[PDB]
Amino acid sequence: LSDDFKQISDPKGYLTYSVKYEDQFTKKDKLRASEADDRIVGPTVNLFKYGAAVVNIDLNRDFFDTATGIDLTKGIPLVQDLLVPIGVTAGAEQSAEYVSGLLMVLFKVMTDNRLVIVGETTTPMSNTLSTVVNNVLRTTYHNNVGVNPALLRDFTQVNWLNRDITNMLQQAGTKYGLGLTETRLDYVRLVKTIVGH
Amino acid sequence: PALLRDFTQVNWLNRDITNMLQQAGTKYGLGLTETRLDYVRLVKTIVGHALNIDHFAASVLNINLRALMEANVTADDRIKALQAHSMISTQFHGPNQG
Amino acid sequence: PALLRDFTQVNWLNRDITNMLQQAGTKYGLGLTETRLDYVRLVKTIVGH
Amino acid sequence: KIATASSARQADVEKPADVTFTIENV
Amino acid sequence: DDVGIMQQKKPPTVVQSRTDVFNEQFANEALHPTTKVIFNGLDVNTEVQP
Amino acid sequence: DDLDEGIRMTTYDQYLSHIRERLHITNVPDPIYITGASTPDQIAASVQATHVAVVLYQSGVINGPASTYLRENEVLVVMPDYYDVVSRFANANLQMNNNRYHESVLEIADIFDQADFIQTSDAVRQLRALMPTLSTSQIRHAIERIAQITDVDSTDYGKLTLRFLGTLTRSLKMQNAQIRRIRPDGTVLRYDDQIDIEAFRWSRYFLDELQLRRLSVGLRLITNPRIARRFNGVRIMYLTDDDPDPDFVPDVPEGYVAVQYAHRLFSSSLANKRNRVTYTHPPTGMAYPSPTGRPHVHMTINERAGMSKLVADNIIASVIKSNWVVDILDIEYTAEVMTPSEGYTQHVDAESIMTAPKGKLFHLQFMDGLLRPEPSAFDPPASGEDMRLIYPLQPISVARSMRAIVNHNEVDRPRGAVAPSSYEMDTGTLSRNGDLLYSPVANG
Amino acid sequence: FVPDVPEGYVAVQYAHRLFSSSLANKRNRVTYTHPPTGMAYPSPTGRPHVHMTINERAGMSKLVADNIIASVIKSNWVVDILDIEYTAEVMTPSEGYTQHVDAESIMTAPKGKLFHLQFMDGLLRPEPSAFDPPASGEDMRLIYPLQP
Amino acid sequence: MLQQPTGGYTTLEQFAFTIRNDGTNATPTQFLQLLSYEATENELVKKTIPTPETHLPSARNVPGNVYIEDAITQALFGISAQNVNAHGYFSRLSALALPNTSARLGLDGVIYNSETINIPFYDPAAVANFAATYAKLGNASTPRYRADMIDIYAHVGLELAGTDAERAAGVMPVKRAKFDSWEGSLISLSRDVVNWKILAFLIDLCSLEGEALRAFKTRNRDVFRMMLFIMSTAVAANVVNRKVTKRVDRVLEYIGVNSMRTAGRTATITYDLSRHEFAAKFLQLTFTRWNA
Repeated sequence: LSDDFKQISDPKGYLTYSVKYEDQFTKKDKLRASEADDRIVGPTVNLFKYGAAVVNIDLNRDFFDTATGIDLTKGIPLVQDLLVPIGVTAGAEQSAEYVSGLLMVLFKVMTDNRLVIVGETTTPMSNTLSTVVNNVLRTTYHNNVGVNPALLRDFTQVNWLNRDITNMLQQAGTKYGLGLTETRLDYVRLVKTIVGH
Repeated sequence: PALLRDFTQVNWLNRDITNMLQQAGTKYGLGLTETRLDYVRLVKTIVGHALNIDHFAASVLNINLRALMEANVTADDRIKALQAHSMISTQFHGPNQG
Repeated sequence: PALLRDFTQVNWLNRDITNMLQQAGTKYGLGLTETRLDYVRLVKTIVGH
Repeated sequence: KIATASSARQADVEKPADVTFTIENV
Repeated sequence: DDVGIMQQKKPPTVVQSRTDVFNEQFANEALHPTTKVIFNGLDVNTEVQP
Repeated sequence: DDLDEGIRMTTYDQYLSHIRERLHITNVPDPIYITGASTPDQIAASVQATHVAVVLYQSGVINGPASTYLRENEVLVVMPDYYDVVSRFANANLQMNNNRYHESVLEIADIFDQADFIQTSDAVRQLRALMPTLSTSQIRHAIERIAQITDVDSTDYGKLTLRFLGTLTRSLKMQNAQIRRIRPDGTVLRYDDQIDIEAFRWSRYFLDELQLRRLSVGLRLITNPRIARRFNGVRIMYLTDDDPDPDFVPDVPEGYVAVQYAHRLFSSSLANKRNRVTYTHPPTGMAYPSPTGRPHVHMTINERAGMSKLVADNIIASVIKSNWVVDILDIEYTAEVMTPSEGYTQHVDAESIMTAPKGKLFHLQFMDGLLRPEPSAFDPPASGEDMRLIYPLQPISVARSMRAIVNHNEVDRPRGAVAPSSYEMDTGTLSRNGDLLYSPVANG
Repeated sequence: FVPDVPEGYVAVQYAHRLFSSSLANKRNRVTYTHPPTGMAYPSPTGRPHVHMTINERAGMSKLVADNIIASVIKSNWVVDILDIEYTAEVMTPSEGYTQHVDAESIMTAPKGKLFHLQFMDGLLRPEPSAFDPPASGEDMRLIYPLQP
Repeated sequence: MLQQPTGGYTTLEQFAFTIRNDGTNATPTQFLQLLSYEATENELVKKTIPTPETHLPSARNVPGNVYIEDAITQALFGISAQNVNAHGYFSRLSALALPNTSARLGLDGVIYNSETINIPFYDPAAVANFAATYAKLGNASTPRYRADMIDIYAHVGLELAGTDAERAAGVMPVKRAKFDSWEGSLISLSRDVVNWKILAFLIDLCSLEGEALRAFKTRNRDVFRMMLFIMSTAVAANVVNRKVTKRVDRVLEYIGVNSMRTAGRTATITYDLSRHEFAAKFLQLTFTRWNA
């Protein structure tokens, strides 16, 4: 067979949350979720922990690797020796690098032939989960949940945040849900059934 | 004993405790509660916890805290008690008076 | 001297040169200007700097 | 103790798909 | 809202020491926030009150 | 008239480059030229003929029924150039004016009805607008670079390897190229389904269908505001460090006068036995040798390039003493947003900001002071004052999803705290065809 | 030369009560409350033009003396300290200033210290050459006499 | 978009202002009944309020949904509010003051920069009117534009403590407020006032005209008086308890006299100097509007 696709499990996004913490802040009360709710909600909660100065949405440095020539330490993409002067060395920290970065982002995306395969999953029993999590969970879900601020609901000890998130999620127009879902493609076969998470 | 409810394997006890706690006149509750003193500051916010403790001790603790709360000692007080113990025209400086 | 424009610290000179350069009749340039590719190979041959 | 600051970013986990030999359905 | 307890990080504290006469110049002035302060001995609140 | 409303028009070069090949490829008559003698009905016959709503302008003033037909039907006039555009139109109300338009990109999808021949969007043009103009060798260099990153052996590409003439590099640039038959004379022939194969109809920028499907998503990615983290322009203003937010841009005060920086403003002069760097205020004409006492001035510096160190130090001195506000548009920069505990790891003297080479990326740092706990009641008063010079001209925190994840009190939100956007949590459904969607806003 | 107080400055007797520490924007700034309006001015930078007179330095907080000089600089306060006694030396331009009196010592010396200020007579100062480039910098004088 | 009722937004029960009276819900007016005043020797003459500066803060575009209501209410009534003079919120406010802006002020009190249809919001003409004045809260800190922090409180006294004769006179004795009270009565009162949607109040104050506005000032006088009460407790020189016949009576001295107290205390909320500037500016605008 031709290797048209790069089958992989538990996919990495083009974007990821970054987060800076002022460590002197710490809620005195210690929250105790059930082990299941910790298994799902937890990676989110450790990231958006109390005393986090700011959450950012940077491009995934892990995905746009140094293999693509891209640097991402400064918030922008950068690529050296792409758009350069001829007959002289390009100056260091040149602004043109940013534009180069964008091409190599776009290129690296135009050539992104990853094909998702279901990774390890869990099927928590409803009773193990606090109701707010069970309302979001849809039977099965990947063991490597990513983070999502919607998972902070009724877990963040930051009251105002929980209030705002609960509001946005009690709006008709927005519904967080995670895990397996009923796609139009359900039961379609291609050696194995397609499913959607 | 209110915590024995639906845990003590002594049936009659659980029955009696469940009765007393299903009465209007008695309501066990434990943990953080909304006191009239909520959000009041004294370097740190005051808060109230319903606690498993005898009502006398709780009364004395409330009395002490409320005593501290009402004292309104400020830096001006100490500055004044300093001036009283200092050469007649010493000037004092530093902290906000309040 | 046309390169002195907006680089020399001498004000009158920069003014004067700016005026001469802003005339219709005079325009400084630092070519390349005229490329001329071959009709067959299609690569540049004589160029006007 | 001095006040301090730290950073975090979500970890990558994107493995190549496992080759299982088991099958779930008849 | 709470009063800090751990030692907080602070802006660098340049001490201008203005005299009778001086030639003020502003080349290489810092752009970051900075504490101008005119006197040297400003640790003046010594006498602790237990 | 809204900026959207009015008569659309474009340059001929754009039409050749992007529109006309598609007309040729769709077997429709070439759209009519419009002269002075042009009834709207002819324009309608033309627009319905080409299925495109475009008319090349030929010559002469255009009569008003035709103009109003072009305005009401959003026909795109194509014109040789932009000189004296108004003279090309009759002005019954004289509302039209050469300076009164609104330039904007207009996607080909909005003109053509056939989706099969439309691979991209506005976003590519916007990206090209980000690029420096490239000499052909720079284009070849870029292509060889990308190839090297993708581990391709692009040696001898775009070259003749003649035995006697040596290697000869040809230009690689070929934007909007098509595969087309040529007459033996060497002149290009219009594409014909009768002889040329269907694959040659439209090159599709020479990319696979899958690469196009991903290219689209990528263009939506590159032109996201949140990725747009390279910033331009810095306001310099001597001011106390007050606002916690990184994104603060101090407003210019009521009394200031805007003044473009120019080398002509600054000069040597006598003043009390010293050759001081006098600045002459363009309105009053008055000369002020001293940085002290100058009129309040919102000076804009479009380019620092030739500026002398004397003048730069003097402008900074005016920022400090006369309280000038000096915006500097030349600067491009990145902005790490520090949190108070991590301090200011890097530093930038005013000298370096005035003398750094153009095209270098400055890396400024801006504290978010929002997570700074209140001072102890018994900490000694500050006799002095923390100050600040560098400010952004534009919002910086574009990448920021959330802020101050702590409680003011135990229940209040801190001022300036940022909740996550609702769309971060929407996970709606797949569209009927496959594409991602947000949930419906209302039931309907 | 004794510089004149510009029109619109407000005469303001110094007294210890005009200054106090006070909370403002998460810092305990040494605020000054202006006896006309009554308004407090937490920072030296925004303060009203003030011709403050200090009949006697004694008992003044050092932080307050520092804050006043800072107001002298950032709000252009004109502060006349009547307590000081000093001798003067008139330097010729050729000899330049051989001594300097820090404002710190002027605001913090015990009364009865005798200062020695020096002043340039600039009359015989050389004129700059006509074509010589301007130098960066500005000479400044913080302390002035009240008398010839 | 919620169309404004002819009597103003405050006629809607959605915006009812209420405070707990030792924990039971009550109209502000029935709390103000509890107050009683021991006059002292000093007088409060009300000076004319200087007309507010015409200059709005620049309508600079800013990231995020600014929460203007919580910002104002915290800066006026919250326990140790912070960064009350940060410019960004009022930059967005003045953005709301523009004739054809895309920004909306939701009933949530948040300023969304989208035309977000899902969240109901006040009529844009009304909030244009409201921001047209209240954006000036943005120059509470700038030296040029600072409001008097002392004499303005005289007005506060009159609108709170002042008898109708004293109010028409424009002069009243400095007064000592007092009431039967519970623990944390002043703090909890502020906590109740802070949850008030005062945007409905200010928007009605800026958008209503003629008979509607007059009816508004009459219907809402007690509300305004409660906010004024919370400020006066934030600035009262001293606040104490007087036991009397097994009933504590809270006493605040003095109404109408800003002590410029900045250091925090148990009895009441406290204004740091930035909060002082903010509240003073607030009163400048609000009283300028109230007396028209």
